Amino acid sequence: PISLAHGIIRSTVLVIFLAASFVGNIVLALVLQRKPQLLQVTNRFIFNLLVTDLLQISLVAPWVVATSVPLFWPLNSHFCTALVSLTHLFAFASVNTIVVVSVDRYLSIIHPLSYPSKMTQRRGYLLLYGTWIVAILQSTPPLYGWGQAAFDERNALCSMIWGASPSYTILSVVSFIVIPLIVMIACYSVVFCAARRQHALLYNRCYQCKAAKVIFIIIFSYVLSLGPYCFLAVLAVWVDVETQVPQWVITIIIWLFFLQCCIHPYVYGYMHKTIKKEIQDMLKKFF
Amino acid sequence: SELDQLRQEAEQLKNQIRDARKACADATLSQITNNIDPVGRIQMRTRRTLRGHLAKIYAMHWGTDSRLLVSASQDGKLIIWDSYTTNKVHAIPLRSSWVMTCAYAPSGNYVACGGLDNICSIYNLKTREGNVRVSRELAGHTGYLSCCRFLDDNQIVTSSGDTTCALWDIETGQQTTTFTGHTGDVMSLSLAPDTRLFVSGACDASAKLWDVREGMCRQTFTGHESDINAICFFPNGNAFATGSDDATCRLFDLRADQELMTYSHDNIICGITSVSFSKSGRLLLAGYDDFNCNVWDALKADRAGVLAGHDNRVSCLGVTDDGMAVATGSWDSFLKIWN
Amino acid sequence: NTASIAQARKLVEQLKMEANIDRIKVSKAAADLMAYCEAHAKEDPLLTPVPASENPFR
Amino acid sequence: TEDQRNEEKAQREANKKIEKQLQKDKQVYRATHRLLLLGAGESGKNTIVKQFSGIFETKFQVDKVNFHMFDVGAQRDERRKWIQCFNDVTAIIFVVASSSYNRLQAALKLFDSIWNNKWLRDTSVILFLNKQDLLAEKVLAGKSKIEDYFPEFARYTTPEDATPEPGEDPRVTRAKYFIRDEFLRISTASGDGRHYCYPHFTCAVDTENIRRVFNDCRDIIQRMHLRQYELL
Amino acid sequence: QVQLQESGGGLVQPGGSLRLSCAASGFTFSNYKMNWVRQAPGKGLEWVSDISQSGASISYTGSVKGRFTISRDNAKNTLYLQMNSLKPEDTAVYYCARCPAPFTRDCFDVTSTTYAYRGQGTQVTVSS
Repeated sequence: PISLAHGIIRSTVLVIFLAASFVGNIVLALVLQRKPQLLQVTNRFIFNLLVTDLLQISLVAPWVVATSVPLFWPLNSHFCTALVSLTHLFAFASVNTIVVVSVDRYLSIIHPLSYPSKMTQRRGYLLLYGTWIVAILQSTPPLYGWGQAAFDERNALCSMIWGASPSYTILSVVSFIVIPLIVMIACYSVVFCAARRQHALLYNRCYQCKAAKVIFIIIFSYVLSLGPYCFLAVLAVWVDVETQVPQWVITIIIWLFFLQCCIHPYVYGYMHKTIKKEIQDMLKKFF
Repeated sequence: SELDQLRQEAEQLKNQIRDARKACADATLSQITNNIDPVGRIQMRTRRTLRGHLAKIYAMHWGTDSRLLVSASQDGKLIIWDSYTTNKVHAIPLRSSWVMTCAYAPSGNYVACGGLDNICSIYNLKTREGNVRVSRELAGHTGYLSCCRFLDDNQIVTSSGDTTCALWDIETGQQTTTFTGHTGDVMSLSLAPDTRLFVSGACDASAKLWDVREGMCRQTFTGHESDINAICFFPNGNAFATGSDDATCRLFDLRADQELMTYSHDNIICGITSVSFSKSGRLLLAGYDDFNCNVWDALKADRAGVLAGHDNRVSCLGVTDDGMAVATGSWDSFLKIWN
Repeated sequence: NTASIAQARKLVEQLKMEANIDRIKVSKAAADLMAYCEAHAKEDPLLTPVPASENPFR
Repeated sequence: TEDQRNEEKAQREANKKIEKQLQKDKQVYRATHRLLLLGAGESGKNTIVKQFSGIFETKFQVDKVNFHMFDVGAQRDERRKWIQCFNDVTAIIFVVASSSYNRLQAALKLFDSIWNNKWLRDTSVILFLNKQDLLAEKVLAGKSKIEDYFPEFARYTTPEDATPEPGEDPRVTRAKYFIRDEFLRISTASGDGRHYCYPHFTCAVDTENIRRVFNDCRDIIQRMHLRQYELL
Repeated sequence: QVQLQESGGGLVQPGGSLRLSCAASGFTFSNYKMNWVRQAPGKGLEWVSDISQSGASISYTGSVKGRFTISRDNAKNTLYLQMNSLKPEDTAVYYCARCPAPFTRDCFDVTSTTYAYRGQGTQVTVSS
């Protein structure tokens, strides 16, 4: 089993980096709530992503550190299943919000004149509801028995048994990586082509590295957040989780998975020029 | 040679007026007000934020009941707000979206707006059916309407970009009196507490005092260095304040025919868009291009207070009749009430 | 320059009319303004703070 | 009292109705693109108006996107006050007669004033150089000399990047691109990516003007969106 | 009161040196960009030259480029225009026109027919 120290360090690092995520999401939420029309429809998408990350850190994380804490070692299956369902619901909500945000950015950049006609406030609210209902539908299978999650003493966390149901495992892996990565790759590749064309027109490559770096940051942050979890799921289906994979690797995957609540604010609000300006202005005002 | 000698005649008259003013002035208001205690630092907090405008708020006017206010924005909407409950009483679509002025009749039955269409439109808020419609449309100006003020329900006075101020009769729709004498176009006008005479500021850096009844310029005030954007009448009615593009506020006196004070600071270098007085006239409220509204006591040149919270430039500023609060409109499409 | 001479004559007439006005002392006018400001000081809600009970916006 | 509550409920209902109408108006407003048409009376602005009293509003729909172009007719020559209204505009279409060269100096000074205005610092300008045929025939005849008007034109050499029209001789192309480069020098002297100029060579018979305006509007909004995401 | 007085205009032979002085009072001379404008007989006003507030940035129209020089004395609140040689084309009245606003890069409406901040002007005539 996991030693007391390993759990203590995991708990401390998780709680400190998730508190940083909490304060970042709080200031971002203040900025987004400050002006309703700052970002037009996109404001609701960014607020949904922020709210999903906030719900994740506020709900799932305390139970995760409690599982890591030796206070309750032999946790029952029902509690672990409920915790895993909540975690997967929040993760799927984040993934769907990110997909919608990417498809929104592509529409705004590639079709700039027809974007307001294509994307409306009603359609934005409908996409909000669609993302949340899709996340609910994706996290219901473990609740109604399709997926099985149980506590493991050595890793000390409520983790899915991916080998129990390969169908739900491949469904979750697809919804986590395959469709999102394909969508973001296509949208950001055509956006990169548009940015290259604009740079070529402007200069009348060396400085295309700016757009390349931004797109790489977005895609690599998403991959570093979600890919380790799906790789662990695939390995769990193919071979045993316990013998093949050590404990520190499991902890690495766990808090890399939880790092999305830290990277989503920086990636989506901070890299936006207007939102960055407003957060800087309110930070100078506060100080 | 007649033109040259008549220009010399005009030069001599201007020199005579300057000498008469010089002899009139022996003690400035700063010396007299030095002995008086300064006002303490004044802090105003935003009480209401009015949202619903899609473009920059070019102008706003309070109602005489001090509860309602009308605001005009470039999106083509004329919105009447309830300041107490932050509720929209009316939202009037405009034929021309480019409007730069709006006026609220003291009776409250009418609301006027005008802009680049060169037309001043009168809207009836007391229609039998209950829907606001165009009652009368005043088409006599050859420049963009820049300011309009209701003397009463029957007649309105409008300044325009054709360097002309006009006195209109709403019922017949024709201008009874035309005020001329401004070389530059007129940006603002302020009615006195009595509807006898009014003042106007133009782009020639001169403010003119007009008598409504007999329709001529009684006197001219020349202290500013650039276009005068905002002119406000002192509560008493014997003085007025002007805001200019030279980043200063000048207080002019009707009876002394001079400029008493200059409200300026080295830090501020932007133009003054709107200016207004408090109920007692002790405080001078001025909007700025630097997104802030400074507060100046009218007796001393020192600044006491600042109104910050607008992202863009403060286009319009207004103080209620009872002096309860201050409304500031800006180019960020938000109106803020300060008490 | 037919319009120029007419405009200049109008300017001369306006200057003549503006010259023949009665101007009171600047000290008296400043005292008048100070007296009005100090007489209506209490009526000003911005100058003198007002309790939030009868403040409609508070 | 109950009457006060009734009064409050009625005004809340009125506010809700007004807010619904405002939502519809917001959807209508943000979809359409506003354009300011600035030019002289003898520059050929009316020709641009043809293909599509204080201010005139012409509505033309290209590719199912609504464009509202406003041309100021009754305003005075003094324009430092009412030009501030058009600072949230999508683009300013500046029409200049490339044939009349001193009208071009006045046009250059006006373009410089528009470009360096602090309220107009985020507004892009679409530059139309009209009367290309008149300039071409004037240069071919050689009656008036551009060098007399501008000293730099004498030593000016046609850019290799510039694409010349096969029909016209090199000298007319050189004059056209000299005027374009004067305007581009003004445009690029200031402005750190906030706004850009989109010069175009146009004639009275050209029917492509509307497609050109469509394309530069697409370029302006796309560039602004790319800058928003730090991709440009 | 904003007033601008031009001096130094007179009849000169072609190719002769002529200097124009503009005395400005009523405003802070250092805060504003100054211009020179002229109106040929039977023609509208046209821009000639301007100088920035500090004097570092100087521009001329193409006709007089390399032939006219413009200088300002911020201490003396005066604007100078020196005309080394002049063709008989530029026989017009020369006005010193101040830009409408201080601390501003743009100079709007300086050549407008009814510009308020333009001076009275001096007539310069070139004849043989």
